Amino acid sequence: PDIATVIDSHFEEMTDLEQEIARYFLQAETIQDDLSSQQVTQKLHISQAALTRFAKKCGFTGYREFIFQYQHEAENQANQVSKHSPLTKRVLRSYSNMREQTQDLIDEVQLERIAQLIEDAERVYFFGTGSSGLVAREMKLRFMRLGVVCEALTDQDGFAWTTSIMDENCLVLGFSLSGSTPSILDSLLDAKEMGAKTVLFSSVPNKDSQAYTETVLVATHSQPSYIQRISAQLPMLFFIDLIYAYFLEINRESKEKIFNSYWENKKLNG
Amino acid sequence: PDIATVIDSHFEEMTDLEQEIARYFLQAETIQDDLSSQQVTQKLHISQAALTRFAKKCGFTGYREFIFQYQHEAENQANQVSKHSPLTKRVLRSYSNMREQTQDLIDEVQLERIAQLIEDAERVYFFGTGSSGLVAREMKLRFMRLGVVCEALTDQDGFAWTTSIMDENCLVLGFSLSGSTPSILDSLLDAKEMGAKTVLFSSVPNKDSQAYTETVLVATHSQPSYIQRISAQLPMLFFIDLIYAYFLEINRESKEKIFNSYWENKKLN
DNA sequence: TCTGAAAGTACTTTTAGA
DNA sequence: TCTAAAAGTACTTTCAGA
Ligand SMILES: [Mg+2]
Ligand SMILES: [Mg+2]
Repeated sequence: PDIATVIDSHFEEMTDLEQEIARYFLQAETIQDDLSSQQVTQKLHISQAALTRFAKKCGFTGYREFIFQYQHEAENQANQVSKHSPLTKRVLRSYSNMREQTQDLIDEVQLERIAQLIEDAERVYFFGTGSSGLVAREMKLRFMRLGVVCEALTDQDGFAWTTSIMDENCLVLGFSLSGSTPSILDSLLDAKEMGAKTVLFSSVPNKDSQAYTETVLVATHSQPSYIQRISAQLPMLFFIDLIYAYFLEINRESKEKIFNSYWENKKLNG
Repeated sequence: PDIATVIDSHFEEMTDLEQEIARYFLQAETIQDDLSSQQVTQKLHISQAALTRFAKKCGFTGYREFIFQYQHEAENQANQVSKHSPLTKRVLRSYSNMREQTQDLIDEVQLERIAQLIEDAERVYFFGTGSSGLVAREMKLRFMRLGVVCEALTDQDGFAWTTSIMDENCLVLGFSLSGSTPSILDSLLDAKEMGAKTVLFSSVPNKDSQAYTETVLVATHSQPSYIQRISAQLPMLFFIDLIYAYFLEINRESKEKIFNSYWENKKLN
């Protein structure tokens, strides 16, 4: 929490003097002042105990700890190259809000189970379109390095052909940020009718979306207008890296040897 | 710099007594002890002045600021939901850690100029390989919907062909997370010899090879071991979204008309 | 209850010795 | 130079008074 908001939240519970002491600290210039208790007491014409009491009601041990957070945020605000604009802050907000929204939707028992489904499957398949298609290509690169036999598909023709060759040892991961993409939903259903296990990634909850073996609910974008939203890959990439971390710990010793052999052949071929 | 390196960077010039104090605070478990001066004084058999002298040696006013800097970082370290597993915790930090670093690496006036560079450019190209290739394709999708004439390329055979058809009104953006990819660096130079403006995205700083119009510094992965690092697209994804935001407000109404036209005609009519 | 004033204290400064 | 101990202080705690 920004200290400007921390004083704001701890406002209506403060005494009249401290409510005025806050008003000085909410001022923008205040950071450039001498902020020692001796100076602040003379400038605001108060006692040093008043500063301690004001900091205590803000949730601090005393004025020394309060002024440290106040100065620490400013030094962290001044450690940047440029001072950021509302546009710069809005884009960073969408990343952090998605991180916190994803964090609220984390289903640990589901994620390991899906990671287990990848391990047990002989062949793993990735269906996506647009940005979701690029997400599918990312997981294909990441997991093939660990020894998973996998392929990625990105068009309707690719989905239909791959489904026709699936069996009970196949697994398909479907990506649909909107949750209503026609090619993703049908082909995943077509995969199920061939015995393949199916997992769907979406940001919308759907009652009939219980058809697939697993259904991972991902975060929704912070911006309301579509044109202003951040990268559409991010809602799934959070869960991509989670399932990857869980999947890596299953037979970690053997999987690392597969990774290092993959990395050796690539790096040494200069 | 975290509290770990400031003690690491501030070590060799410390006296023998304080160097023991350094390792005491550098050990992971010491966070849980009573970090008051007296308790630490009793544990280490030192003087309370020694703690103040040690803390000033780290660049602080005294022991009070050191502990608060020490304990606040742990408060920053464990303000997440304390229910998840260590696996879930590590991934969520690496996502945040990249965002913490990215915000500090932002050069707003540089990103604005790049956003202007794409608008003024008649043709824009995105070069990348592997994960960097996927980022290039992602950026191609976002800007094409706004009316930018662009193509994305992911192999060196594509890079060489494109460089032949480029001129002074072309602009190419190369993505190389390592900063030492031969195809990205060489083809970027071939673009400049054709008169086009060049922008390079890299996590390693390089003003030595300031041959490109702009060089954008992206965040580095929090995990030290390669196998455990999160998606490699994240350092690029932060800056492409920022550049997209600045570009969007340039002739916003006309950009929005094209964007709605894109979804109208390229979505089952 | 609430404020400043006085007494108290976790550290901070000064000091003397090795 | 370096340290602990002594001396000092920037707040912190205690507490009369309105
Ligand atoms: Mg003495
Ligand atoms: Mg004085």
